Amino acid sequence: SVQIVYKPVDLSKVTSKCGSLGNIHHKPGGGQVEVKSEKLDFKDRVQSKIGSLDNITHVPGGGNKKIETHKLTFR
Amino acid sequence: SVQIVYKPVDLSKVTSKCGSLGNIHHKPGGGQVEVKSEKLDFKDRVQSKIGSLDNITHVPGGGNKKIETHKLTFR
Amino acid sequence: SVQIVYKPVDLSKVTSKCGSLGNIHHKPGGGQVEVKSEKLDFKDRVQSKIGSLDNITHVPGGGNKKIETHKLTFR
Amino acid sequence: SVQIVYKPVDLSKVTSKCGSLGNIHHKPGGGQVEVKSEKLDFKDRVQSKIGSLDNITHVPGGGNKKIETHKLTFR
Amino acid sequence: SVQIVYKPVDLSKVTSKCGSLGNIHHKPGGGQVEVKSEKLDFKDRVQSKIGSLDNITHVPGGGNKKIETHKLTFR
Amino acid sequence: SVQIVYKPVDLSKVTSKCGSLGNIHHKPGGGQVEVKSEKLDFKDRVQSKIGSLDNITHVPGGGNKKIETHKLTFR
Repeated sequence: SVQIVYKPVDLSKVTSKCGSLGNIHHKPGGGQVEVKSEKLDFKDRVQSKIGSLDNITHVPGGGNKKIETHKLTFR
Repeated sequence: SVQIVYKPVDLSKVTSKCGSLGNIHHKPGGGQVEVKSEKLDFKDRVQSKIGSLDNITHVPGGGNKKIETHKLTFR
Repeated sequence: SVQIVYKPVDLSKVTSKCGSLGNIHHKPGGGQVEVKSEKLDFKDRVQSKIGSLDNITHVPGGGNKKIETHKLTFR
Repeated sequence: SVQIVYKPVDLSKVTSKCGSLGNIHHKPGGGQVEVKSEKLDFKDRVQSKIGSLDNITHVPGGGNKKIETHKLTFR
Repeated sequence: SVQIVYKPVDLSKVTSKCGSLGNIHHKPGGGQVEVKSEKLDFKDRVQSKIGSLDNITHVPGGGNKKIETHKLTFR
Repeated sequence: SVQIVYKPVDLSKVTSKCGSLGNIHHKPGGGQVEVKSEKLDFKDRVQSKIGSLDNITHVPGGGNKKIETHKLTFR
């Protein structure tokens, strides 16, 4: 005679913390920005950004994958 | 005689915390921005941005996946 | 006669912590920025950024993978 | 002339979470209880209890008081 | 002329968490209890209990008092 | 002229966490108990308990007080 007791217990935790988290009393200060542009000639496509402060979180990465598998073969 | 007691317990926890979280006292300062553009010539497509402050939390990455698979067999 | 008891207990705590976490009392200061441009001549595709301060957290790296596999057999 | 703008904002949050809350997986097991009493004598008040399991969650204490006083005086 | 602006803002928490909260996978196991009582004599008040498991979460504390006062006097 | 601005901001977080919080895998065991009371004799008040396991979480003390007081005066 045979018994199989198959009782995996999984309490595991898979946590991603990403970006600007738990930060306190930040005062990021952009200075003055002055742009003079005169008589400039562009023969082709232009991409431009101007500004005193960029404050940015970009988070492509959080990305948890859990793969879990439980085979029991009695043949 | 045969007994199989297939009783996994899953209490596991997959969690993603992405971007800006729990940030307690921020005062981002946009500076003054001045742009003077004169007699500029563009032959082709222009893309532009102007501003004192950008305050951006872009998150492509929340990203959780969980694959789980139970497979008893008795043949 | 045969008994198999298969009681794995998983309490694992796979954690990622990326970017600006738990920072206190920053005052990042951008200086004044002055750009003079006159009579420039661009023959091909242009990309430009001007600004006093960049305060950026870019995080592609959260990235948790857990692969877990149980495989009992009785042939 | 005199102007008084008395506009206090209350958004504050008193809260009590007393007792047995959010407890996920529990299986309290009472055991076998056997009592044999013979030839006993009790000349005064008896109070008694017998049982395998008590799961009591008595909460006398969880109350709030939130006294608030406002007074504007112009004598 | 006189201006008084009186705009206190309260967003504060006053939280009590008391007793038995957020617990996981508990299995308290009372054992066998056997009582033999023979020929016992009690001349005064008896208060008695028998049992394998007391899973009791008594909370007679955990209350809150918030007292708040706002006096503006213009005498 | 006289201008008084009175803007106290409260973001505070008075918090109590008392008793058995966030425990993850307890299996408290009670042993077998066997009591052989024979021929005993009690002339005065008896208070008694028998049992394998107490899992008691008494919280008589976890309370909060926040006392808060604003006074503005113009004599």
